[PDB]
Amino acid sequence: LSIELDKKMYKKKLEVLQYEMLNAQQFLLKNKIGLILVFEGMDAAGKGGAIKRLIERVDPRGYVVHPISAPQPHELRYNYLQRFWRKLPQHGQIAVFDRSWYGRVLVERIEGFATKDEWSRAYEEINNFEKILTAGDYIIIKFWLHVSKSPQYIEAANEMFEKTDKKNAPWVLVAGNDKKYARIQVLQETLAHIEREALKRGLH
Ligand SMILES: Nc1ncnc2c1ncn2[C@@H]1O[C@H](COP(=O)(O)OP(=O)(O)O)[C@@H](O)[C@H]1O
Repeated sequence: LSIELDKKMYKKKLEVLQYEMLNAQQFLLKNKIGLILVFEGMDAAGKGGAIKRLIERVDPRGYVVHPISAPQPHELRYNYLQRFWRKLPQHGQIAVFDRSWYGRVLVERIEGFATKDEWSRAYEEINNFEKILTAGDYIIIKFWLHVSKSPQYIEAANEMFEKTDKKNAPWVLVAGNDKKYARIQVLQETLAHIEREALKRGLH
């Protein structure tokens, strides 16, 4: 159930998965392929928990995790994507975004920070940004975490999912009620995408 718990075997599985993640990093580094991981969800959904578990055994030299907050005034002097462009990883490196550019079609939309034209146009803008990256030597995965203006958020999220879920930049939905499930799920999904990419290129 969502009201389920798993244990002890969890701990063993986590370690294995975490080590598999280390191996992934080694691959990414060697083949100079960047990884951008996006975590979006409502507060208390377990984003940060998942992030911690994902990179526990990864070398800190290899990754940077970015907490994303509302744009400050100096950020508003440029286009909305610029902040993210500055925080992009170099090839071989991992960038994790706690919240992200998807803010445009989520919070900004709900709280009226973005005009309707602005947020309506954004899905395609975002898709085009991600494609510029994915066409080259970046991998992107996006994670949404749900725990049982909340209705308005679900509506916004769905449209996000419809318009911006793409093969090269998938949206993965994770049930967060059991934190352990979620942490395992995030690791499993991250690893699989990387393996499929390794297959797409002739690697490992
Ligand atoms: N572009 C953005 N505009 C405003 N807030 C943003 C933006 N990107 C991220 N945020 C974060 O979202 C917070 C607003 O609450 P939010 O998480 O969107 O809703 P909820 O609490 O209902 O899940 C801000 O305090 C900030 O941490």
